[PDB]
Amino acid sequence: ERPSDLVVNRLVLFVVKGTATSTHNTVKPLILLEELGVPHDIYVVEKVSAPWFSEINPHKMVPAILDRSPDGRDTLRAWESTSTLMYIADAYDKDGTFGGRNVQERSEINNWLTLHTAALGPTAKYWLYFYKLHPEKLPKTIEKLRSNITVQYDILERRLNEPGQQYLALKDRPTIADIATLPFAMKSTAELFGLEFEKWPKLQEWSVRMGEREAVKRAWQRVAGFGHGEKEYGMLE
Amino acid sequence: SERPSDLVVNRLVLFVVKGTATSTHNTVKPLILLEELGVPHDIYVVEKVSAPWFSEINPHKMVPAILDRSPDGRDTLRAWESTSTLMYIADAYDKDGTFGGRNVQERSEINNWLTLHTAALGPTAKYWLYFYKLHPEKLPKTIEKLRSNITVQYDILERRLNEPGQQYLALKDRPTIADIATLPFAMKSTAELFGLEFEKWPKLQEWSVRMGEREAVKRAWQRVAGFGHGEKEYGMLE
Repeated sequence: ERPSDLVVNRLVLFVVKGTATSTHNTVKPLILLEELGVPHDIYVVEKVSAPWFSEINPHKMVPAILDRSPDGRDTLRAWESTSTLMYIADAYDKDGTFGGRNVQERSEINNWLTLHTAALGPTAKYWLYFYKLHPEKLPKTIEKLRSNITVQYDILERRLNEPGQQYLALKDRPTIADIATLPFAMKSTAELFGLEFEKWPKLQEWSVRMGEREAVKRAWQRVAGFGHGEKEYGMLE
Repeated sequence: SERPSDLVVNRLVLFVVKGTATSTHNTVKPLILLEELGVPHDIYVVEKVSAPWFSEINPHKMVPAILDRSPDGRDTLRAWESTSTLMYIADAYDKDGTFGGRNVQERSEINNWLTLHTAALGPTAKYWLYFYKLHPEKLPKTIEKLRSNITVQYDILERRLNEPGQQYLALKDRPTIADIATLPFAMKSTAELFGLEFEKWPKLQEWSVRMGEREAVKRAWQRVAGFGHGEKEYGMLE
């Protein structure tokens, strides 16, 4: 049984209370919602271990989405941060502004998106797990994962040194590939990993360019604030 | 970084390496989809993924990778990361959405189960194999934690395949790119490599056998084993 306040009248984005450590994945769908002006609700989950929540996301993490299907016959769900980006682009990005408008654009968007999904994302997750969460400190494992993060920064730096390559996938504009990558490739995150972000100058310039976008600024403000307003948990007003 | 003499793109080219038990579990994924759809393609056996010419195709320096003609045939495009190669082949060659999804509802579930593989079991299995075989020092505590994380992913797949009428991971009715992406890391032979008893996940095991019985899947496993062991060892196969 769902909490009485969980109703799906529009896209519902599931988050947790905003902290330094709780927002690097939930901000991704929120950036795209803000870029496209998608109507949406925010649901602050007190416990991702709650049985009702595992019915939405069997991986028991945020972000997750519930939404009405286009014809209204079904409740759709999206989970895994990359999947939430794919879902929002499919349902709401009519012109392929962030998803890609042709096979050529989508080929590069999916390359750079999937590189984040399979390489930097899981490597960063494992680094954080062994650094902070694992009951025993395994420094040789932590060092290897940190090394692998620098290799991923090297790949992104190479790409952003290519002539006219202002964004990761497309030369001309940011895509879901850039949105997926940004939270794991910005100065604050590099510093958490014990790295000097200045050692990847084109990647740092790209992170600042992304950070100056009004939708990205709004997304970071909102994700920090969730659960700290008039309502702590549940459907926000 | 000059391309080898024998690298031409007249149709889809799939980049692979010499076939072994542990070199084919990602390259087999696009090959299954190419076999399912009957997409004309060439096979290119890469001797060294560290070669500069190859990093101009895939900056991550791994197989699988694809070069193909653009839809209008005036340009060449690339796909790399096994999940990206599946998304590309579905975009360019699955116009009916038989494997990619026919509508927003179907694609929502396909992308959930495909991304779960891309983010969780895929990278966890890659790190398991890295620390087990490739890392110069054995780190058994790390290897054990990664093995434990594989069982947690098997538990999620098992839960899904116990849902009423849920014969495949994404859709009830037919296999999709989510099923193709998952299969090589969720079959008895791979479970045994990980030191797991695959019988502990009965609906997952039954699903792996149902996928394995498909003619396209049999053809893909058959071919991927043989690449680099024929009359031509490296380069464009005939």
